[PDB]
Amino acid sequence: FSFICNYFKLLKRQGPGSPEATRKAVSFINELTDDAKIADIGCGTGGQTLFLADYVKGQITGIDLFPDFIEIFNENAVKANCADRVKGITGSMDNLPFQNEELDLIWSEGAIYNIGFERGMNEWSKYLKKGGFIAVSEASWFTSERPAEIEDFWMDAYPEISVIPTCIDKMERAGYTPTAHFILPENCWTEHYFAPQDEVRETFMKEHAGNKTAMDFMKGQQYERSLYSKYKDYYGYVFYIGQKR
Ligand SMILES: Nc1ncnc2c1ncn2[C@@H]1O[C@H](CSCC[C@H](N)C(=O)O)[C@@H](O)[C@H]1O
Repeated sequence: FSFICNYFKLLKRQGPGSPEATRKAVSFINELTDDAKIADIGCGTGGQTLFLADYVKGQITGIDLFPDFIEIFNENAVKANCADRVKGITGSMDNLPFQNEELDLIWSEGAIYNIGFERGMNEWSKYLKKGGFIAVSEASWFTSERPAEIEDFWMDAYPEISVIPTCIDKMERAGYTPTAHFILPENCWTEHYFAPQDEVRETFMKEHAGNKTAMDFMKGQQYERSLYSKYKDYYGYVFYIGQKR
């Protein structure tokens, strides 16, 4: 991910979502206090972390593997006048810097796939307080059968993808009460994820026009939009909310 990550740090969001989606996910947890501790795993540049900060109270800690994203994250916190309660730090998903039952809420949008839905659910449970909440958005299937094309894509990119029922089953096994789930509206993909990339598509085309690897990356981005604008009825992002029992 050489220039791949330098490309995404130019976007407000590195994955599908929306202020409304983050807000809807919050409507399912309990109200927190300024002393509550929250963690946004795979926060990226923190686009959704700031939406979250607007809907909940407490000290938020953003964690991401790419340091360049954290730099932007902390820069945005300052600009947003909330760097005192919202801080970003580089870290790994399979080695979180928290103590047992330290957090009131675990947040993660389009990032848990990096360690697997099931694995994440179980391993992150340790860091959550009794009665605490977890909210993550994951790519899932909306039906039991779908076209081969979309399927081959996901079984290659993210083999752990599954139907909603299976995702909820794993939450229970992980010791979470399946509080709620909802499919993110399409605008979370087009308006907040794809559209933003088209804007910088021309400046990008002019700078990397003569570079194979770069241009290939472009075909990929375009192929994603095609898959979505043709299979949106068979898959998408889903928000899962659970409370640790
Ligand atoms: N092992 C790991 N530990 C922590 N973060 C990781 C990771 N592997 C990948 N990531 C981060 O997971 C994020 C997935 S993209 C989603 C970014 C942001 N949550 C958004 O919704 O806009 C990226 O920022 C990627 O850098």
